[PDB]
Amino acid sequence: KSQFERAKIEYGQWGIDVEEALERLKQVPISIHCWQGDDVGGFELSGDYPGKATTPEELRMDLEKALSLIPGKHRVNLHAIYAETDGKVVERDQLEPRHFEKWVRWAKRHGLGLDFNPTLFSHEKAKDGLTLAHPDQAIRQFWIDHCIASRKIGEYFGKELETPCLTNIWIPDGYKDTPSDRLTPRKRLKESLDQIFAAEINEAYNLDAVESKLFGIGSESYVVGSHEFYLSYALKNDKLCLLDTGHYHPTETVSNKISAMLLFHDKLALHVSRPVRWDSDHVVTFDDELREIALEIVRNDALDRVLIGLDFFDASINRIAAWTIGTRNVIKALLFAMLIPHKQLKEWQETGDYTRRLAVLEEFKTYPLGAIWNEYCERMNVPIKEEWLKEIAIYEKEVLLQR
Amino acid sequence: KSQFERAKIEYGQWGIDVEEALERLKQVPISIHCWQGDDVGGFELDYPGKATTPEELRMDLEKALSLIPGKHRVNLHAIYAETDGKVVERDQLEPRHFEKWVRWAKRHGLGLDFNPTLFSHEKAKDGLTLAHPDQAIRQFWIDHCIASRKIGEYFGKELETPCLTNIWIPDGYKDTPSDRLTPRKRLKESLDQIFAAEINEAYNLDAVESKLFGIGSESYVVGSHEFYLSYALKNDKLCLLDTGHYHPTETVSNKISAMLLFHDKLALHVSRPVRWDSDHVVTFDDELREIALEIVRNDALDRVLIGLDFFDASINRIAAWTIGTRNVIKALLFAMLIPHKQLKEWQETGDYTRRLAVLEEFKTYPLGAIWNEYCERMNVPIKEEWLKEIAIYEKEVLLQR
Ligand SMILES: [Mn+2]
Ligand SMILES: [Mn+2]
Ligand SMILES: [Mn+2]
Ligand SMILES: [Mn+2]
Repeated sequence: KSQFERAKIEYGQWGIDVEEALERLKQVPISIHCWQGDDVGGFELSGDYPGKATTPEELRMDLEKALSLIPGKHRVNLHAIYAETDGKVVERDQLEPRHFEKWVRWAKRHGLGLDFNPTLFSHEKAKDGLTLAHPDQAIRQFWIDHCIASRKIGEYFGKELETPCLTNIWIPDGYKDTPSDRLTPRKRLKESLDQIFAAEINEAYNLDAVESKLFGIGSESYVVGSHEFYLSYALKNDKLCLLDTGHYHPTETVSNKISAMLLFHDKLALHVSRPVRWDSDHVVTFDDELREIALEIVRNDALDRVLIGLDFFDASINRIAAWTIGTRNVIKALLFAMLIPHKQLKEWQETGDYTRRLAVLEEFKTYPLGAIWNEYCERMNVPIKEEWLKEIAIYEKEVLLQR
Repeated sequence: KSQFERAKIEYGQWGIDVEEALERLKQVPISIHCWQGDDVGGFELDYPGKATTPEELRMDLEKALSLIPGKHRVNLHAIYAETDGKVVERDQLEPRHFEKWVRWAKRHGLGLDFNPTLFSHEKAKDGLTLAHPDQAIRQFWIDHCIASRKIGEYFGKELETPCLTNIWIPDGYKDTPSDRLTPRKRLKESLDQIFAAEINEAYNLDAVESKLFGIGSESYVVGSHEFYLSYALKNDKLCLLDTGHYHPTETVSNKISAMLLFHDKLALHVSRPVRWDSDHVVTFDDELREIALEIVRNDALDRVLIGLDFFDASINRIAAWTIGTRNVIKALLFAMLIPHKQLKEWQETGDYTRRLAVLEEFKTYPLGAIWNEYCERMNVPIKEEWLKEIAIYEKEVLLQR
């Protein structure tokens, strides 16, 4: 109120225009993933926290509860196993725009954008833990086909919703133990991708992303689609790199990659999740790396160029909370990065005044961000501070515990 | 030796042709670095008997080469110019300053690889170089790098084997930076300039080398992995992968096959990192073997330009080159003697059991016997006998300095 007004001049002494940051913050959309809501079940025909969603309509209502507690206007990220086959078995190579018709009517209803993923796991045709890179041509051909279907589905979304859909390819391909050939399976991956992307699609409707991973449970020794593979591949073929913050080496940092991608790519894509010693997929927290990512997005004038998304899955807590704690933190960090004096911070590093650059970065860690954040929440009709938690408790009592 | 002959039979049982491997191995050159010899001192205007002159450095190089089987290459740094009387600025370096290097190389059947020197200099005092905010600095280093590209050219013309000019810069910041992008933009502008004039690839090839961090550069490094990997991809240059230069538990091994899909050629420095880019003499370890396997089994023996990059001053410096280069040849050898065909086929077919047993069993196959034969056909001392040469040499020459 005036708690907010005194906070406002503290930033104004630096020439930081907070009113302006709040307009700019209003418009950045976070793509939130639907898989959190039903523990990555999907709707495919053929001891955790209670109350997950188990039907398409339960999942939608849940997405709305979370959105109603998160400020701004955002997007929903779908997986192909979220198809509504209408009680028919439809093979993955056969999924079609009319299978996601309900999702699109619902997105249009709420002003959501929509993003997409082919699903290449939990399937008969993926038991050997190889896929687009399986030695068999009929397996490889099945998954190529499905990725081509998803490309069409994504175009569908962009067509219908008037906003580019990002279709991202992730594969689980690898070997648990030491490989005796690293070159051939990657070669097949290249061929499998050359095919998947054979046909142009208007960039206004769809964009293609590839996401690497360093290792999985069951692919601990070697993953086919690696950081260097997808980097070279994306650059050569004008695709987007999707970076997941849980997908790298120990100590390995995504914030250090962003400025280097920005030099050779018009756009890139982000999945923010929290790794605790593996791609554990913990809920995102307002931590140093999260802020350091935000810093890079803002300093580098990259808000139209970094497509921000969430990737996490905690079933040990309330799932609607996961979504809300996740997104609020990533918004907080953008806000924080928006409230940094980059102009003087940058001149100090140009001039080598490392003393002030250290001093002031340090001192902004206690600048009154809560006060700005709180007001932003109030203007955007969501609960300030820990209040959103009352709303999850009602919803858990009335709705979620009844399932 | 019959001993060899029994070994030969054990490998042949799998279909592996030892004699063919030996003839293959003899063919591969390893780029040996000069800076081991004088502690990266250079000639520009701790264990005793490091070299203090070009002739000493050469004698030492010769002695080392005579304890290593094969016919190899030498890697020079710009600070190793022979400038006769004068002081020459690094932006004024010309081929005439490496004439004596080339005359010696040709005589000895060696190739010469090359590196501009972007460190220990007034103009690199701030720890930025090509990405310095100041034009005059960047400009000066651009010229040095351009001057170096011509010297690589001169080398390759003179030695009828292409020269690898590698660029490595120290640029980064000690503590958390407030702009990670524009220094990288400046490096980009800079290399564009450096590579602007075209040189024939029969004489010279350009490479670029990233690093994660260095002392005084812990927090951020302008020339990062992603940066150079993108750059060499846009402008048809080489990536140089230094095994000492990546995150904890990150292997260069896993990168080789990803990269071969997209570049004709690729360069490596091998050196042992012990918890940082510490540049320890190369050992015959897990990582080395996994690297060797990757080159041999991917057919990249002509596509991967192998070099050394360590600096250990706590032991005999001749010994350093020889242990080091001998393990990288040892490891290539071991990789040629592995039954890839049936191993590839077991993985293709599901039999991961046989894949594991057999990689494992080959860890006891009789490598030594073959290696020993190889050293004798190549007229270098076998096993440890090479210490004696070293010890005679330490006395007669090393210690009268
Ligand atoms: Mn992901
Ligand atoms: Mn993940
Ligand atoms: Mn190196
Ligand atoms: Mn190193």
